[PDB]
Amino acid sequence: GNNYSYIDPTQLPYDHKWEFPRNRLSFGKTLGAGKVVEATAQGLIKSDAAMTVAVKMLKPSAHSTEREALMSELKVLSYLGNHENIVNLLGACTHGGPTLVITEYCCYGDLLNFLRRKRDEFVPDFLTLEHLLSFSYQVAKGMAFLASKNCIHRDLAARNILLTHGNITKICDFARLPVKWMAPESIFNSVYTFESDVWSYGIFLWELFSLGSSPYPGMPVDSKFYKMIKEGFRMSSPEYAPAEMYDIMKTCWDADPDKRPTFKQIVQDIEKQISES
Ligand SMILES: Cn1cc(-c2ccc(CNc3cc(-c4cnc5cc(OCCCN6CCCC6)ccn45)ncn3)cc2)cn1
Ligand SMILES: [Cl-]
Repeated sequence: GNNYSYIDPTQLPYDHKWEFPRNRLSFGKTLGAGKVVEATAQGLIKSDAAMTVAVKMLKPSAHSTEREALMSELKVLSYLGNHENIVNLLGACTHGGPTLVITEYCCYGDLLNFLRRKRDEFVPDFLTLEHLLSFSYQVAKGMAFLASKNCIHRDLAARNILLTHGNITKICDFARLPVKWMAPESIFNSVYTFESDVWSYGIFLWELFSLGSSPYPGMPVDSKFYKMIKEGFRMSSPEYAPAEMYDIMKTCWDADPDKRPTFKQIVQDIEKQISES
């Protein structure tokens, strides 16, 4: 009770093993916007070698609470540790300021823009169906890893999944809310859990197997949208979605969060699909 408590990663001190000289960073083009830029890190991993990285930083007009928020994200990434399917922390510039968060660089960018570019050149260097099951499998693995560290993402979507060399997908994270990806309990009661992440993973699967279509097409976010979602309206199967994968989406979209599968259940379900190829 009083003697045993969860260890809040945002309350732990910043570990200076991540500290990197900011004069060894040369910023390039902006990757996204709290902007993220491409940069060359001189001597980051090897002393005599430059390395392309991504650097997250706040807008110059960010105030006191925004500055501490970026530090908390840094501490969470440090507490999570390295994993194959997340955009891994590589270093930070914290002395003096402004805080710079150095992470892995993924040359292909976000998965949503990637799928829309490969939309034509798709057949079940060509995007295929084996890639789509691999992508769905790797994202569930990363989310299972997050769930194992008592961390929920709260903005899982194709736009927050990056692609790098070797077709490795990595989970990342770039008030206004992503309504069409949110579980009903998040929209109506503002609660976020492991299960609401699973709901968003189901929406991600629909983006993936439709080659990047916007979810709920032709439906604006309005009174009719909320009414239909609450009454049980769900999207139908995407054009390129296997039957066993659509069965997963339906379970992720269960109105009862306790009936939704866990990411640990999802990974081994997709494992049996890949195995029986
Ligand atoms: C599990 N979990 C992870 C976090 C997490 C991790 C990391 C962070 C900060 N780091 C980043 C990094 C990048 C990034 C890396 N590589 C690219 C490459 C890009 O595109 C270039 C390709 C050009 N286009 C392609 C063709 C046309 C032009 C774009 C962005 N990125 N994006 C955002 N934040 C924050 C949170 C939180 N929970
Ligand atoms: Cl907890």
